[PDB]
Amino acid sequence: TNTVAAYNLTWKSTNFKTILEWEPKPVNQVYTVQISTKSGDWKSKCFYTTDTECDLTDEIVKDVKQTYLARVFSYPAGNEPLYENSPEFTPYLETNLGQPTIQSFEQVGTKVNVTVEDERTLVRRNNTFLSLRDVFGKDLIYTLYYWKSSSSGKKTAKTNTNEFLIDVDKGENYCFSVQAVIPSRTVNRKSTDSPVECMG
Amino acid sequence: TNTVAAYNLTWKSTNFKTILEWEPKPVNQVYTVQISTKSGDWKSKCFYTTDTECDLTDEIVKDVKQTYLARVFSYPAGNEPLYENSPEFTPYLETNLGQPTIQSFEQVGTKVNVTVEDERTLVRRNNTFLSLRDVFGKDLIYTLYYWKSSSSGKKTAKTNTNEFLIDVDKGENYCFSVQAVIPSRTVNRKSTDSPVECMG
Amino acid sequence: EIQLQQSGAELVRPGALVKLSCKASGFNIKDYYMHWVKQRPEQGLEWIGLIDPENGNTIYDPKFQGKASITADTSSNTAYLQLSSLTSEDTAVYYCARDNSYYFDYWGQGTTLTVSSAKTTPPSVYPLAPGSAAQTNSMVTLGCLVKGYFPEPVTVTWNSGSLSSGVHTFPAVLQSDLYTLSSSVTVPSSTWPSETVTCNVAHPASSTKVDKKI
Amino acid sequence: EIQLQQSGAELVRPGALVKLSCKASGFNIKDYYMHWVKQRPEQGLEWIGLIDPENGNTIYDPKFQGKASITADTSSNTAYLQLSSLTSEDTAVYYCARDNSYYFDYWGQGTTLTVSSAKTTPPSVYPLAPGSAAQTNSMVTLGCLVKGYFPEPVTVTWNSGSLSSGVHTFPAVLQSDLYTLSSSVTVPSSTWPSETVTCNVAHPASSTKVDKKI
Amino acid sequence: DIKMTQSPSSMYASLGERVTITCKASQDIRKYLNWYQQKPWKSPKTLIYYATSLADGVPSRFSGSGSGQDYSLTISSLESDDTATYYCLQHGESPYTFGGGTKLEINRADAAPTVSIFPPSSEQLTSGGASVVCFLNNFYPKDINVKWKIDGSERQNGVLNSWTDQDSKDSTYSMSSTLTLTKDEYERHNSYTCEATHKTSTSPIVKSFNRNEC
Amino acid sequence: DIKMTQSPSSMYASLGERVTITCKASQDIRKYLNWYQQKPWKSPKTLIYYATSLADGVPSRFSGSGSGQDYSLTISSLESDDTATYYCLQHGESPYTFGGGTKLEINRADAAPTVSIFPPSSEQLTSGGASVVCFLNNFYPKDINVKWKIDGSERQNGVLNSWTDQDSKDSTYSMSSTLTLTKDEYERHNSYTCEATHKTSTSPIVKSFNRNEC
Repeated sequence: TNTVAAYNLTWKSTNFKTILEWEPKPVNQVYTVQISTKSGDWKSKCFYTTDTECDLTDEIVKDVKQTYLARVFSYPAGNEPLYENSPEFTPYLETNLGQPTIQSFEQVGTKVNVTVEDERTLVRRNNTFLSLRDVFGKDLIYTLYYWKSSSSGKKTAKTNTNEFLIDVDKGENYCFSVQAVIPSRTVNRKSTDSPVECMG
Repeated sequence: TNTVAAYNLTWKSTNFKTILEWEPKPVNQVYTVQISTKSGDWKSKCFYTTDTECDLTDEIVKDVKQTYLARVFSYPAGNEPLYENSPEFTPYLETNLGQPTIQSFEQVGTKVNVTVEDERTLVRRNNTFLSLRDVFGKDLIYTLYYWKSSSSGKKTAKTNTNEFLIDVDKGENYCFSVQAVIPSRTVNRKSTDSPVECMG
Repeated sequence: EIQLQQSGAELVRPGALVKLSCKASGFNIKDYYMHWVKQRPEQGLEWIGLIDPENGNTIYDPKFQGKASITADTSSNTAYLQLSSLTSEDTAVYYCARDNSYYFDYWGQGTTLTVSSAKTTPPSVYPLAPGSAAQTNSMVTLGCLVKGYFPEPVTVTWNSGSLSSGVHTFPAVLQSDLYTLSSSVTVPSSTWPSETVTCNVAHPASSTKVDKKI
Repeated sequence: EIQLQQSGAELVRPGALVKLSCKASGFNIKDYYMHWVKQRPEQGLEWIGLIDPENGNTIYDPKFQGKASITADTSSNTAYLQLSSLTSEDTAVYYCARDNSYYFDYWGQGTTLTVSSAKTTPPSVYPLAPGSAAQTNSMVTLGCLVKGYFPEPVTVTWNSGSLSSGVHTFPAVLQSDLYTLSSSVTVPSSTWPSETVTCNVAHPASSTKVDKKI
Repeated sequence: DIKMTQSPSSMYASLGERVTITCKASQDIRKYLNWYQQKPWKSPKTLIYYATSLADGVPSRFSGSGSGQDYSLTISSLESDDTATYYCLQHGESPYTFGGGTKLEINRADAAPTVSIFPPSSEQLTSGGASVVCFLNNFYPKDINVKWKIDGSERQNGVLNSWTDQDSKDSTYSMSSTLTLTKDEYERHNSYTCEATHKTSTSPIVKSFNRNEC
Repeated sequence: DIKMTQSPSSMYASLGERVTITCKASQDIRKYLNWYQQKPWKSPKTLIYYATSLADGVPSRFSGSGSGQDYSLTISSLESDDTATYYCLQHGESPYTFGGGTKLEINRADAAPTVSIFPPSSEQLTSGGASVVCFLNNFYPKDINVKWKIDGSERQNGVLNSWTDQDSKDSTYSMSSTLTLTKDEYERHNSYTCEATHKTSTSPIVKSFNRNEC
């Protein structure tokens, strides 16, 4: 017979929503995906499909800090199957970070209270969806870049909560841009800078 | 001829002591009474009497759970009899329960052991008269209302034996009163309340 | 055969006093002990007191003494429960039961006492027929939207209770003294408009029964 | 595994401009915030400014605006800081750090920037062996006299850093444009000339490395 | 005066599983303990009486053990119509005390809500306001986030939500979301759609309609 | 803009002793304080970050407390390799300000300087100049007076001095005195010796040699 194995197993995830994509497109063949944690009871998930993607979220979400292994078994379509192994994945350290949003911002006197929207993730503790701030905790610093219309040179402000309390120059136009950071990580550390917003 | 049949056949009974009173008073005529269980071999008991009452106890007590049926034949006094039937009687469910009596009572520590007299009944198992409690068993609850002279608001306690062990306040006057309730019934469920009695 | 009846709804002004009733049917209350049990919203059952219609005796939970008084009219086979010096804290559902000595063997449906000043407000029943057959099931989901009423409750039934299987009445929600409840019967596509599906809404606190054909 | 590289030396003529470098190794500078910190001689640390190699953004301490510019080439993983309008006030040591958000977890050793006119002048190393067994310790003291070199610095080590313990390197001392440092190791009498003791001097500003065996 | 202590307040169990609810009284109650079940919006039903007697047609899987101060109800094979609240009521002497009760929620196989959206009945529009209802029936877990978006991301508030109780037959939950704009804002826009995030899917459960009465 | 004021400037304590360095910020910095140790000629090492976290293998004996504007670092059992300079660095919003730093010097058991004298290397002589080096190693107090005498009392000037920093292992100090006569004056005389006045002894520490290349 002849049903090629798989190549280009690529984990793809943002906010813990994970999907394993592979190659090549099925040529008179189906694939079945088996994922387990680190070294283990391999769980078959997406059975005999013909898609080159397998949404493994519900699995990875059971424990974002776990390193998951997966493999695709190349099956002959129509009238010891070979399989390829996926590279390891540690959700907590590799799911990219969605681009942040400035949820709101009102002056609390001499200062401007800027707030970041606490994204919800698919990750679920108990019968509940834990926010992005629920998964990470103190290990999630938001980095603010603000400045005033007047000139190019900017100012920063770190935070590991969701609001900022900056002081700003009376009667001035200030723009904003928030970016997430996962200190603990050695690699997929940042988020895309959020859409710049200005006052008056 | 002319001899009137009966009307007003009433079963009258307390603690299974059953008597059938009826009408009219005999006007130059004698009645004879036939009693059987539920639809059966009739047994005559009150021969050509002139009383408008027949003590059928000996009969009903042989089986208090049965439903007895009876009739009164009207025979012409002096020188196909007419008859009228009695309603059905089911001893266990319609005999009135005699007024209860607190038999005695003496403090047993921080409480006051109260007790009800275990009345005797005509019911005769073996060559013995069974008590009220011997006949009904756990199907006889005694309701005790007690309350302290001082106030108007009462208190209650249930028991399906003959004594209560009610705590009471140190140095106070408490009156008592108790009622018999056959829970199994749907009608003559309660007895009259026992003469109120007080402590110190 | 046997049965206990209650007022269903009752709105009362704070301070005033009220007399719920519970009519007995198919048994004589002078042969049993009538009880009264309250129950407040997010809370469990609470015993108010009892009464022995026979030799007119009553017993009360301490917590209610003075606040309550159970009375019974042995002619009309009715037990009563009059509350007083009313505060919002009396807003709850009152059941009257029947004690055969071993257990409470018959409960009246509940009376829903609401102590408030806000006035009565009959509901507004708006039907919810699809804007076009929905892609969810083979069968279709209709709905009735009871809104702007007060005080509780509103009994929402479909085809006068015949149509029962696919029902889902959702509990009221306060929004400016008035609630909004909502019901949704789900019937086969093959049975509507082929057949008739009416949601009939009852709002007892105002003797209103609205019948909507969707 | 992780590491930041620095020019180490850097003689420059006043008025001129200069771009020092910080080579990253073991991580990707676009995941981090690069920082540059100045430090004059008899003074503590001063923060120049940062750069978020990611979305090419920078932030500077007002004191340095217009004097400096931080730039990064995300290919070669290198951050840069270019001064300008150089005054003597600039002769300092520059360190580049690595902000992980909670702290500067890594530092490039320092680049000793010197703003002068005077010319580079490699060191003259001279051994200092005892004219006779020193009477001071049971063990003996060997020295190295690094003289006439400019600009700073000259890292002095013994046996290419092996013989570490009794080492004393005394700070540079100007004497007409040139410095004079010195270093004196103390080894046991039983190890010299029995064994070899070589003082190795490195003057990075003029790519010289001298090795005097004493 | 004589306190009952029932444990646990709430408890989730899967079908066929066995469960034990408990009641401890602060003194020998002499088996005058009764267990009551209350289905939502229902008068209570008498499960077990006199500590261990099964009552008026109760299933054989119900059983209770006890003596004095320790009492326990146990359901052997937990089933659908057991999602209810259970109370123990001691009725040995005044006052009669119900325990704090416990709510059994049945744990069962996951399920996706089947959605439904209904546009403002013209009838309602005659009044001045408008309520779009989103029905999210038969789902499980009870957990669910719903988002109303009028003309894209511009989502809203002015929404009311209400869940039902575990169905007694399939052990699932239905919801009901209602956004209530007036004819004004209703007509201002065209796209109306609610999103249901529930972990039966990884991508929103969206359902929309457009106000095109043209 | 947001000023940090660290106290004290310098501070001498002794082994085992406890110390507390302090930094007050001109406004709530939200625990964005980090303490840094800088041993001489060394990149800074991050001791505590985020007000109270011990970092990258920092000894347990270091700790810091703080909230708002008040922060303080406390070394519990002062040890030898503590002799360094500490800075606190606020980094919660631009610009990042290092406080001014505090220099910790270890107080310890007095000690006598082991002296060594070195005559001009025949190698340096070729140049035509001469440098006699006197090493005054491992002494405490850092306080010391060194005298160079060329043929009796006729002492001199044209001598350079330089000290080390408190040793990170014995807490003492070394010195270096270098008289730089040219070959001329060098050969003009024969007696060469230095005078060490330190109160470890009451009498001068003298170390001499004669230029007797005969």
